Amino acid sequence: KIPVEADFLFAYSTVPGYYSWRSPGRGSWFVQALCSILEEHGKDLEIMQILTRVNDRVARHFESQSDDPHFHEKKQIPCVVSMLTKELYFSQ
Amino acid sequence: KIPVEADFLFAYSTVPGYYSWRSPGRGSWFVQALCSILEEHGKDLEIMQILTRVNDRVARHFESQSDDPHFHEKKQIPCVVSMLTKELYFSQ
Amino acid sequence: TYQYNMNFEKLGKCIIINNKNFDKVTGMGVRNGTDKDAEALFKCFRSLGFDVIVYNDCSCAKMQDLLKKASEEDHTNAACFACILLSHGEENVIYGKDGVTPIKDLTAHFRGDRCKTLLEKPKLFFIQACRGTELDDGIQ
Amino acid sequence: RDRVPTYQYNMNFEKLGKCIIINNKNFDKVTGMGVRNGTDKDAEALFKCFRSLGFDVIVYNDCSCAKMQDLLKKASEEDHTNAACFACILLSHGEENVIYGKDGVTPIKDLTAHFRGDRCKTLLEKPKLFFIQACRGTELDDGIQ
Repeated sequence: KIPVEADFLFAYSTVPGYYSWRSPGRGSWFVQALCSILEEHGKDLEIMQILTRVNDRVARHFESQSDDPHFHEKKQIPCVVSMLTKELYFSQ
Repeated sequence: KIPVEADFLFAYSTVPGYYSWRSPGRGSWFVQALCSILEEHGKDLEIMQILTRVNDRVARHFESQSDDPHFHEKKQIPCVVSMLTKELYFSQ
Repeated sequence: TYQYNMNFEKLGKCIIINNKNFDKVTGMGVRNGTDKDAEALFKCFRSLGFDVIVYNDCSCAKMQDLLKKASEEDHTNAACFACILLSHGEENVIYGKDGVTPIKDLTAHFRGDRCKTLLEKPKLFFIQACRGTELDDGIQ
Repeated sequence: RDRVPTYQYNMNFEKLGKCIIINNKNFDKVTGMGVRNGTDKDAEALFKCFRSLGFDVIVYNDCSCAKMQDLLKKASEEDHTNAACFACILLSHGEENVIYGKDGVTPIKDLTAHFRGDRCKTLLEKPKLFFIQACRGTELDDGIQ
């Protein structure tokens, strides 16, 4: 018998309450980061490793630049919620 | 710069909105499991592997049983929220 | 023994909901660049092995139907399921083009007791929406 | 698996870090909460366990809300410069988003906020772990299969 909430995984572009940054020209930071990591490691890294790397890339490589002082040099950190009960690999 | 929310990891014994089981003589499910896996692999498994295994353990190995039918034969699934940006090993 | 079994015919279905244009009644502006994201995402997930389909400017009823139907399909030969929501968001809710819907309502359809063919299989949700208005100033 | 270059947190410090355990077993009658039999067993298993990993562990018993807030706040104002990380384990009654002290309820977010990067510069870029054993609602999982 297994829990009805088990084996779900949510990857949010940002933590609860914050703003999610998106470049109208190059798309959002989260997606840019997710796609690059996936294009290069989607088949050899476990889901959590990938999402952790995405976390790092979004945290470092990104920092906004706006006119309004309220939106300048702002950062972002994605959030992963996992109820998985096994390691996930998109291969073999 | 670094986001103020970065590098945080929350391991909840149960998912949002649910109940968490505990034995008056054995201790809680989540803790029993956590400690078990940590004894064995704490020094050679990445934190997410350890917690994924704890998720599997609580989800499978346990099932409640009280005199009351309402709390009889219920399951539990831990919940991990990660804002980490690197893999965590407690050794080397 | 510690990894989900990927030994299946299909990797799984991947639903991408890409909301760019919202009703004036919502007061939400156009989400420029979301199409750039949707396309990139389509290639990645397709490339991983997902049978991805992209739905645009969905209403809240539309998204509920898409996810309900998808949960009623037969995933017996699927290794997992994935859903990607690109839209406007607020704490605990995602934006349809005609209003807002609870994320928990979209994902609930796949609970163990409501989608037998995905039982013990991974169900992934990638949400690219806002969750609040607070800004992370950073440090150091 | 494979420990690839710097995709891992640097664990080369004088110490692994501090591990704070809050073991709440007895609560004031007014809160309506009952004794949490079995919690000492968890506190013992946990303390031994985290000591084994190399953590400097401290166990607190039956804390008030003010005590938990204060205790955590002072932990965030210490010098963690020579620590690889920080851990905190909370064992108590809880409801969504809140954890019980012996005399009441306090938001989990407020307890962990003390360690944000802008409020605890010596744990910046270092993992801040929180293990929480508390209810988060009343809904029971019936299961399937």
